[PDB]
Amino acid sequence: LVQDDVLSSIHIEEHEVDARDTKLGPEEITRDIPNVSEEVLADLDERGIIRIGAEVVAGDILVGKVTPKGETELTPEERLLRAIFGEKAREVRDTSLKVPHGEIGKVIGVRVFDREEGDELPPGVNQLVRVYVAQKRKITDGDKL
Amino acid sequence: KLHQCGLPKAMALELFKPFVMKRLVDLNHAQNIKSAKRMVERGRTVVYD
Amino acid sequence: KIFGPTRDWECYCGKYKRVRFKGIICERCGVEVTRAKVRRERMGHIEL
Amino acid sequence: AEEEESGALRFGVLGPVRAWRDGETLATGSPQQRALLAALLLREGRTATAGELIDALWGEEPPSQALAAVRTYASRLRKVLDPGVLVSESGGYAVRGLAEGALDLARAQDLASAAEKARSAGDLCHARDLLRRALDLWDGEVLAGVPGPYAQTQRVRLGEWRLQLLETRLDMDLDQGCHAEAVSELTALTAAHPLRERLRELLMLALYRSGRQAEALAVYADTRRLLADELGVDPRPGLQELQQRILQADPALA
Amino acid sequence: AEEEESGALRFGVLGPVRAWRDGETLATGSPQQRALLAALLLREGRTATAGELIDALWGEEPPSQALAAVRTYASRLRKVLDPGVLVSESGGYAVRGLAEGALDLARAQDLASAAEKARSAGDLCHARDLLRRALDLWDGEVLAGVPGPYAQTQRVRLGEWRLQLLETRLDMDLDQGCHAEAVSELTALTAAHPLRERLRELLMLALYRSGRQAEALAVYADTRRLLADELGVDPRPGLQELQQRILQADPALA
Amino acid sequence: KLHHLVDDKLHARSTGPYSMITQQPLGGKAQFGGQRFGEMEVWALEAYGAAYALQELLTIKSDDVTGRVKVYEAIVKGENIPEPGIPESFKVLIKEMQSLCLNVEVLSSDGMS
Amino acid sequence: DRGIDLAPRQAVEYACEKGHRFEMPFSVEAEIPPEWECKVCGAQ
Amino acid sequence: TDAALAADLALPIEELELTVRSYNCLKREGIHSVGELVARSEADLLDIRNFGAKSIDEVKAKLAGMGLALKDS
Amino acid sequence: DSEAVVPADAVSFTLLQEQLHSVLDTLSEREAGVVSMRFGLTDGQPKTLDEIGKVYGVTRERIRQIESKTMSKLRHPSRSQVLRDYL
Amino acid sequence: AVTSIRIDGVLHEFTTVPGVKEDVTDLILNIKQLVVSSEHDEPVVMYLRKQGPGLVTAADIAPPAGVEVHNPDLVLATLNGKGKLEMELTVERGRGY
Ligand SMILES: [Zn+2]
Repeated sequence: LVQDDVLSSIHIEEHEVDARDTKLGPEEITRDIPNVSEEVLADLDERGIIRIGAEVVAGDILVGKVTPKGETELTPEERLLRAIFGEKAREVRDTSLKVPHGEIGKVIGVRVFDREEGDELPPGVNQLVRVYVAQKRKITDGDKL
Repeated sequence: KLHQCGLPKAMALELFKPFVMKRLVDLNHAQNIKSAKRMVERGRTVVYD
Repeated sequence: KIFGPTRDWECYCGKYKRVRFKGIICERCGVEVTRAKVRRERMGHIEL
Repeated sequence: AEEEESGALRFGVLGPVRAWRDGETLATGSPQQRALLAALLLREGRTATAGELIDALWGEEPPSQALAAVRTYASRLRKVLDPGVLVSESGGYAVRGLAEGALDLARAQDLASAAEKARSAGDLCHARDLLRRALDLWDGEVLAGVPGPYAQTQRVRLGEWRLQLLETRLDMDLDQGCHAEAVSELTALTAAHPLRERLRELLMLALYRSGRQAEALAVYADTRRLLADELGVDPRPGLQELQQRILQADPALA
Repeated sequence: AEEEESGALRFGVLGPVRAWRDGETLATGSPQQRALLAALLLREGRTATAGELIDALWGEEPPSQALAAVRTYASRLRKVLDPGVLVSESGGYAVRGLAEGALDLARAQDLASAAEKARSAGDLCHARDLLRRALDLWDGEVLAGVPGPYAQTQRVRLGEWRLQLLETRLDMDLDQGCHAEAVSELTALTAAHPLRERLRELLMLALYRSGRQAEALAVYADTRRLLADELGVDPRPGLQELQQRILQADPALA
Repeated sequence: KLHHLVDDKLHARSTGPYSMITQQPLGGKAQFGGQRFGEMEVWALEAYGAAYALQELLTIKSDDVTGRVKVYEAIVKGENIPEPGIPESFKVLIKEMQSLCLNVEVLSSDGMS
Repeated sequence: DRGIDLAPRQAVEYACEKGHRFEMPFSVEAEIPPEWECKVCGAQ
Repeated sequence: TDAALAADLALPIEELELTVRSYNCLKREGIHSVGELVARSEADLLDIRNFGAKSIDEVKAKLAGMGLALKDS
Repeated sequence: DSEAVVPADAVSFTLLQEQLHSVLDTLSEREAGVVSMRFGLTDGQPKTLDEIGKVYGVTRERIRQIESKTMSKLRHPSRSQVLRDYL
Repeated sequence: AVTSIRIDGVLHEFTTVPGVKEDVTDLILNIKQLVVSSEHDEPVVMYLRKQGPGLVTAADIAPPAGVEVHNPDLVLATLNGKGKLEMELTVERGRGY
């Protein structure tokens, strides 16, 4: 019942985030995520979207959203470290939509709603993205039958 | 046995996370606490050992 | 001014941003520079 | 000169910061004024608050009544620049209305992205021309003579980014077959940069494919001696691996 | 002499550093300010700050009046040169208003690029003439009487560049069949520079091409014993391939 | 095959988001919340007579703004667990009783607090 | 918080019309205000 | 003296402080430690290309300063 | 709530505090001293090149050059893995 | 057994190939019953190309030298007039599941 694909099911989960216009500035859906390695953002699109059919696991970057800025109070230790490595001029914050813990799936669809286009959006937000991840769950221990 | 219970890998890894970080630092599989946390979140095989 | 600073070691008028000179009364607004958790313990009152 | 559009306003940050209106230079002003202009520019027209601008220009110890100093710096910018190019939003300033190619940093970013795309596409001449255009942007050290911890951070970041640009450029030069100029300029750079290991590995692979061996291993021995004297550790294993594969006279590189 | 424009200011750094106006040299003066002028000239118009100038010129330990000494050297050059050539920007000193072809290094680089384009286009004689004119601009030793560690680094860089230009001109001359002067030049430089192995490889190619064989093998044995005595690697696969092609009497090389 | 899938039931937490009105952890699987140690659980631990495990499950593993950080530091650095402090919910109870015009004051052996 | 020196403090005495006297801690570099709100009754 | 022998086997070739010729000759063959050269016999380093008798004498004097000797010597 | 201090963040900050002093002690005493007098650390306010040139008594160029040398040494990848992941 | 495939115009096993009545997951199910023998220890790429209406089966596949299909009657999918199927089935050797 595992090898012959008898008791298995496709489970599709939708998960969304929206880039809004807060008081400090507009949230941006961008690829240039700060303080992260290049291999993490390898599967993102030019505008910061995970590609269709890209296998994704827990903790991975789905859509790259950065907050515009935050009250900055760098500690002298972090200031000295910043001098050695250098940091982004923007000083944006990592609030991108990640995969929840213990989730594995294949991205089967992304829906983007833009305020600049004809799409209608709730007040405040500038754009919105929804990602569907689909996993073919086989039968395992603890599954109730 | 009567005194045993079977915890899953992910659940036991999440419960014992700081102990796993300390042991990873002690067994020099991670340079520091941040690297140990990154290895625990990534879920490598040495973390499970 | 009554319930303590909502920030950490800051005050209302924007002056006294650092941590070094903690525990002082700002002359502009009266906000004592201290931790934000003081707002969990500091109360006021209403005169009827 | 082919992109000199009428009414186009050009800004220079990759070297000494400057303003150019249709070809004529503008008096930027005091070094702190120049650093404020650079801080407002590098955010790609994002609104920076006055307190954050103070933190970028001066750091941890500002004088008490010197918010009006930033106010008069912004007023002097609006004197020098257009009334509408610098806008005031939420108590801060933002340099808006900038077209494409106006900022040299954005031009360098686009040129580097195009070079990477042509590397992915395998085009050597096009990416070589793109990097030649990129290297003709900055003049001298970046952010010359400006104070501030933000200015220092941008200086060191852009210097490191220029270092990786030179590394990729000259790795491509060794890929295409430019021996002489690469050997000469990397000798100059490693004379300027004594402890940069990547440039010294580039010297090793360049001299291994250029017919010169004695000064290569002399530089390598000096590298190990200086790295042991100044740090007390061992160099990176890739350098030792490439030196070992050089020692066995592998014809793959030749 | 055909490009001697009236009022044109030219500079020479490929040999002793000098300034010429209408064919008449200018009083450069002290070697220290000569080194400063060379440091400003060798950046190809890129701005240089005062602090990096001090670090390049005086090395690691400047005395207590470095900034004022650099300032008075720049002032002496301001009386010596045109006021509009030497400018002060962002706390640094730069050389502007430089005409095309006035600088010997820039002219040599342009002639080298034109020679490379002609070689890619097949015009060997035009490339040879252009880079011969470029090589005629070297006035003996590079940076004569120019102190400072940066002066040594620039001397090494320009000497390596000149040696590589001589090397490529020599291979072009061997391909053109003008081996008579090439043999003498190669022998003179190998007496001057035994360390270069590519130059000795071109010498071996000339020896095999002109028609004598046994003394060419003596030259190869001399290179092998020098390599074994000083450094001790086996001969490189390119050199061994050339040697075995010479021993097999390859008609393609002849 | 029922929809009580094991991939959705399983949830674990060592340290995650904390609530705001009281500083205990919040609840739920999606928000990385902790299991509830209700009143009957506390009765069971008193019936065992394990004062220390009950105290650390009530004061260390929740409801202490400074105990949790110190215990995490002690586990990471390998040293022994620090002594538990005072739960925050008791302080919130004292503050809410004080604003109903009740002079609820703690007393030590020597005097007040 | 380990090794930090507080800005020097002076306790300035304020008295209201109703007789309430209280001390407020201010910095030495600070400008002392002649007017304050009474902690006891809220008066001048 | 066992710790001293371990230290004399453990240090890299760069502390051996001889000329670049024999150092390059031994590094080409893959020898990077003093103990690796000690474990090799005499015919092992007289089979090295471009390794003359002066190189052998210099190496022998070098290890003689350190107090240890070759294998089968 | 966002004002709640994350235990992992505080542990990382404390480990950064312990590691930065160790990597400073890895360097020479004089270089570590001038770095700690130049970029915050021991003393909250960061003293400028001018403000430290009286207690130590050299030129602006010498102190600037040794500061640049310390920055280049700390930028070398050997002393980077102990602090790169600390951000 | 077949261990991986690649359908042209398909990025994941939850799409539908334009012009077949069976979705890609049903294609996975039909491929999983295809019994094969591979002499090569390394994986081998087999090719299945079909254009136009018809019934694509295991007899329509192209087995390389050393790799043989053994049930050519196994139906794989159906194609209407605008159907076009191109798969590159990777076959490997092993034991068990
Ligand atoms: Zn205030």
